Amino acid sequence: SWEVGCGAPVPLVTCDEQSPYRTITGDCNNRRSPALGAANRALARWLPAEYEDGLAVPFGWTQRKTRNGFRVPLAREVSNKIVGYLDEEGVLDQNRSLLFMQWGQIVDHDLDFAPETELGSSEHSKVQCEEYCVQGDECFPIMFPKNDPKLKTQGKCMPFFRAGFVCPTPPYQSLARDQINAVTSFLDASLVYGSEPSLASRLRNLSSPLGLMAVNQEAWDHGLAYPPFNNVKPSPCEFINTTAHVPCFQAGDSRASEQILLATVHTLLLREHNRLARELKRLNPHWDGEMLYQEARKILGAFIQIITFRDYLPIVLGSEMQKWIPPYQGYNNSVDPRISNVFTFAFRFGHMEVPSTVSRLDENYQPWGPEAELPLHTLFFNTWRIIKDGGIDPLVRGLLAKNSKLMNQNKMVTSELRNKLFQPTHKVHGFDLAAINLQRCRDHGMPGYNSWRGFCGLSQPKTLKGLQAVLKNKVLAKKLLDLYKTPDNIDIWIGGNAEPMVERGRVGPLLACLLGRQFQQIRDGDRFWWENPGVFTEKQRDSLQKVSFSRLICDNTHITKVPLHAFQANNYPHDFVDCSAVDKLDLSPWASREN
Ligand code: HEM
Ligand SMILES: *[C@@H]1O[C@H](CO)[C@@H](O[C@@H]2O[C@H](CO)[C@@H](O[C@@H]3O[C@H](CO)[C@@H](O)[C@H](O)[C@@H]3O)[C@H](O)[C@H]2NC(C)=O)[C@H](O)[C@H]1NC(C)=O
Ligand SMILES: *[C@@H]1O[C@H](CO)[C@@H](O[C@@H]2O[C@H](CO)[C@@H](O[C@H]3O[C@H](CO)[C@@H](O)[C@H](O)[C@@H]3O)[C@H](O)[C@H]2NC(C)=O)[C@H](O)[C@H]1NC(C)=O
Ligand SMILES: *[C@@H]1O[C@H](CO)[C@@H](O[C@@H]2O[C@H](CO)[C@@H](O[C@H]3O[C@H](CO)[C@@H](O)[C@H](O)[C@@H]3O)[C@H](O)[C@H]2NC(C)=O)[C@H](O)[C@H]1NC(C)=O
Ligand SMILES: *[C@@H]1O[C@H](CO)[C@@H](O[C@@H]2O[C@H](CO)[C@@H](O)[C@H](O)[C@H]2NC(C)=O)[C@H](O)[C@H]1NC(C)=O
Ligand SMILES: [Ca+2]
Repeated sequence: SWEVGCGAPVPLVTCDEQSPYRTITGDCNNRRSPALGAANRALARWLPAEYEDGLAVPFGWTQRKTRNGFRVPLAREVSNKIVGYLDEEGVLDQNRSLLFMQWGQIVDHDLDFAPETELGSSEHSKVQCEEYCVQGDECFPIMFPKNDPKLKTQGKCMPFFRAGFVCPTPPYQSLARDQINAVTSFLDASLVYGSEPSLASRLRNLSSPLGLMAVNQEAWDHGLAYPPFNNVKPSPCEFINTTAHVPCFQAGDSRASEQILLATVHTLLLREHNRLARELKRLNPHWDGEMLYQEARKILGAFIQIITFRDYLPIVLGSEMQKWIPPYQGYNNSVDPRISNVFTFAFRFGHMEVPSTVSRLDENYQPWGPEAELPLHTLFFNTWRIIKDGGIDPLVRGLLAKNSKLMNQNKMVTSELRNKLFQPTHKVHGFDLAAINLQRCRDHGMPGYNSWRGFCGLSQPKTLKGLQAVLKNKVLAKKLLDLYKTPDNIDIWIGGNAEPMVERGRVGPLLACLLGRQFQQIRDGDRFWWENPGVFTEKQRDSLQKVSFSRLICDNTHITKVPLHAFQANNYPHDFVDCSAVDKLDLSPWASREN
């Protein structure tokens, strides 16, 4: 191979070798090999990178060059022809709450993040992309095909920059380009506590010995907290409503303010940390703040794991769950916990569950106001609707009462995500998330749909007749191939999401596999998975078995009517009950006595 020890990590980090707490950066989880699963490292590769120069140039970069004898189809075209649909009627999920879509993006944000490239503190190359669509170094533009309404309106392309890579950041030239995972790989509530030591500190209230997370000093939501503002200008959140002046929130994960519902659950989490930290200083008055913070951060992680694996995953993989995530058997130090590259494209299945509108219900779960239901696009980096229009209570009820959008072969990604996405750097509400995933698949060097089919031991459709067989849909299989010319070339994201859904789950054969084994590895290769003997005392686990997101809401809001099973479609009021019916997380077990 090229080099066993490359990498520009958060230098200098030695293992406390017996401390009952995870490191903020993920180091020292695995004793034998320390950086396994730590942040700011190359995503893991399950199959060899497929680049045009076999080395780092994306398929679709030069245009005399082909992929298996054919030209790859323009990202935006695959979008226009396959992804979009017009009639939003009937795409809702009869059995999944918006929360279902919402949790997915939290976990995800906890497990991976491949940043973009800058190396420009005061650039014009940033501009050559934006204004000229000049494909060159770190700029890999998304051109618009013939007859795209976006030409008459936006220009010739949608600016797009390549993800960040390893050994350096500047040009570079050796072993197949690998992308960076800026966040730790373990399900450990990092979107909340940060991945860099530097940032993890700034988020804490080190002004008092209480292990509390720093909160907003400028605004309150009925006496309850909000995250603090990211007082860095220029801010996206500000730009969307000049008059309002309300900046983005600041959490352990930078994508925290991308959309209104996501900030909401970020708040509920920040809120739960401090509540835990307080319940613990009432119980263990002698604890210093560091033990508070840590102890709390430990419960929280346990929280995100139990919810994710007990309640979320089973309705995602369905009949395919046990085939991939068999019951726990203990820590396996020989398992690579690292998040793979393809995983970051397989978990995107979620983009197809985002409905076109966000609602705010009042206390009777009735429409809240004259502008209760809003277009999803007016909510990207919209923080001012939280702070200045109800707080998070109205939105938390939308999550529990409203449904998620169901993945459909003829209605894939809502046009609010595929025609009007707002990207923090740019100004217009005209990006296409469908095209973006597709250029990114290519940016990361993903091998085609068939290699993955194979990788997972599934039939490798080579023909129209075969593809048809796999998708149970003659028309999609035909549009697919008229564009790709061969099933070997279909991009993992679109090919993956096009399959029908396995039984009782929400994703098909190939994604069940991909998602299936990643989660199996991060659970089996985490020295701190809550069930692994040693991490939590027997008694402590017995209360942790009782957490529920519904409780998370009850203890951290003023919603008082909640469903018992928040991930499935519940109606109001038949399915809602009083918070008192919801079991609480008893922390007595954390009580520590001196003598
Ligand atoms: C309205 C809701 C959502 C919006 C507006 C949104 C937006 C975005 C955007 C703009 C990107 C950057 C893509 C790129 O540059 O390559 C992204 C990436 C991603 N999204 Fe979505 N997303 C949403 C929901 C979800 C959901 C529900 C899931 C999963 C269940 C999900 C999973 C992912 C993953 C895994 C990435 C790449 C993360 C990384 O490796 O950096 N997203 N999203
Ligand atoms: C930018 O953000 C500001 C929020 O700071 C938005 O201003 C708000 O606009 C509405 C009018 O459409 C004001 O509400 C009105 O008064 C009461 C509600 O308080 C209601 O009974 C009326 O029917 C009407 O809704 C609201 O008070 C006002 N906020 C202030 C003080 O400026 C503005 O609409 C946003 N504009 C953009 C650029 O999207
Ligand atoms: C809407 O989604 C609900 C969430 O999955 C689902 O509830 C599920 O109900 C079935 C009832 O059979 C449970 O499945 C298990 O049922 C028994 C256990 O008593 C077993 O013998 C079966 O083999 C099976 O494993 C699920 O546990 C339960 N889901 C959860 C996690 O609460 C509803 O059935 C769905 N409603 C519709 C409209 O189909
Ligand atoms: C860091 O932690 C500090 C202590 O936990 C916290 O100080 C306390 O902040 C709360 C809310 O800002 C204040 O509580 C209430 O004070 C009066 C009560 O008479 C109310 O009228 C106010 O509206 C407010 O809600 C406390 O006064 C304050 N306590 C102390 C010790 O001064 C800081 O706010 C925290 N800072 C950060 C960045 O999180
Ligand atoms: C830990 O998990 C690993 C990987 O899944 C298991 O290793 C297997 O070990 C057998 C020999 O005992 C080898 O033939 C394979 O290379 C491994 N299987 C695979 C597919 O990786 C191991 O069984 C687990 N360790 C323990 C003690 O539970
Ligand atoms: Ca993590």
